[PDB]
Order: sequence, then C-alpha cells, then structure tokens
Amino acid sequence: GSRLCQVDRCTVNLTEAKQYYRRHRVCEVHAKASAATVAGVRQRFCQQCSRFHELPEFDEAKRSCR
Amino acid sequence: EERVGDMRIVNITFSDINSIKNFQPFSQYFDFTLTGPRYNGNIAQFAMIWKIKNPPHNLLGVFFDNNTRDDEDDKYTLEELKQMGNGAKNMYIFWQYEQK
Amino acid sequence: ERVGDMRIVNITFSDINSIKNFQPFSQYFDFTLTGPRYNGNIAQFAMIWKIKNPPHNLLGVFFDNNTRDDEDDKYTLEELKQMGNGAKNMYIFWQYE
Ligand SMILES: [Zn+2]
Ligand SMILES: [Zn+2]
Repeated sequence: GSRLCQVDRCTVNLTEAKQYYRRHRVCEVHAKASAATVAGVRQRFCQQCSRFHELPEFDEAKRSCR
Repeated sequence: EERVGDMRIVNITFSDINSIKNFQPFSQYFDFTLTGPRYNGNIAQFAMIWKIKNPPHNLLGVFFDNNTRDDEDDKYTLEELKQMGNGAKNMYIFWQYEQK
Repeated sequence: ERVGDMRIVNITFSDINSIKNFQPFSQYFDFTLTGPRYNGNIAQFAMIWKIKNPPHNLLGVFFDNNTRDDEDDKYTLEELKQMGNGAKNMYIFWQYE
C-alpha cells in the first residue's frame, strides 16, 4: 500500500516515520535487514541507492551494490 | 580535525539551525524536524537522521558528501565519525556560534 | 591561535550573507564594500580598511578593542596579527571552499 513498507510481508505504516523512510517506502528494520522478500524475490535495501536490489547485485557482506 | 587522508574536514559556523535552512545545497540533507545533531549514512534528501553520541553542546550536524557508513543512534561520537568517511572527500561539520 | 594575550578566532561561514544575522559582527562589517577589510577602531561599520594581498576566501578581520593604524593595501593578514594593540580577540572571517 502507498503508506506502508514495501516488503511483501510487512505492514508497518510509514506516515509517522522519518521522511527518509517514508520517501523510500521502507521501515527502519527492513532498511537494515540482510534480506527481505520484495515483489516476490529476495532483496536487500541498498544504502547507496536507497532502494532494494536483488541479492546478486551485492558483493559479500556489503550493504551497497557494486 | 583538518584532514583524514583524502577527506577534508570543514567546520562551518552559523548563528543557529534556522540559518542553515538558507544554505544551498546542503539544507536538503538536513532533517529539520529532528532534535539533536545528526549525521548521514548515505546521500539522500533528509538523510542526516542518526543521533551523534554525546555531541558538543553547540554541534548542529555532520554531512559526509559521498559514500556510506554505519547508521545508528547514540553510537558514534564526532571523533569516531571523523574516521568513518569511508571514501567521502568532504566532511562538513555544522556549528552554532557561541561567544566566549 | 594566540599572539600574547590576543586570541585569534578563525570562523568559516557558508557565505557573506550568513554574517548578516550574526550578532555582534554584522554591524561592524560594511557590506557596501568589496574585498576583505579590517577595523582601525570600535564603531559601527568600522571594517573599511583594505587588507593587503588577502588570501583566497578571506572575508574580513575584526579586532574587538583598541585602535591601530588605519590604511588601505598596507597590512597583510600576517602583519595584522601583530597589530591587536590590546585587542583581546581578533576575529578572522572566512568563506568555506
Ligand atoms: Zn518493513
Ligand atoms: Zn545500489
């Protein structure tokens, strides 16, 4: 939904969160999670792009894409 | 305190936090709804959200102009943050002026 | 950062416009002048004397007390630091980057 975290199983409402999280449609926990299922596939929130990529776009133990 | 390798440390002084709101292009990285000085873990608008640990009482914020770093509240002091440029070429440190 | 009893205080600003909301330094600047100036005495708008061969990004010098020679294109920043003449603080105003 428009006001919610974009992780498929997450319903956290972000209308009261910091603008950074509401802008990018992700709750704080899933922004830092090693992996979450987003749009049906395993993804990780890229610190550098502020958006999820699929896991193969990250090197080992990295929070931003290469 | 002045340079950490390739990263320049830039101390900029303001009358108060409201005067930063006129400072382009950096004002868009602040989150002016928040209390206490923050640093950014990345480059996005409103990305300076992480509470600096035990800050100097006149520190207003820290902006790293590139790259990424660990992003947590009340965990990193200003001196620790000066080691966390992680590739940033500039670390801008915003201060409120006080008269001695 | 010290010349005897004079503290030398370097302050770096976003731009010259940021100084205009700075009490007490705004009223000692003369914003009609261009190029960095220093004051020969304490009075409103007294920062009028041209600093000689000023460095890049220098915006002005304010001595917070006493008097000194007052003249254009004569005293470098370095010599001004010897010219406090009893001033307790010499504020040196810089533009960032
Ligand atoms: Zn979530
Ligand atoms: Zn990325």
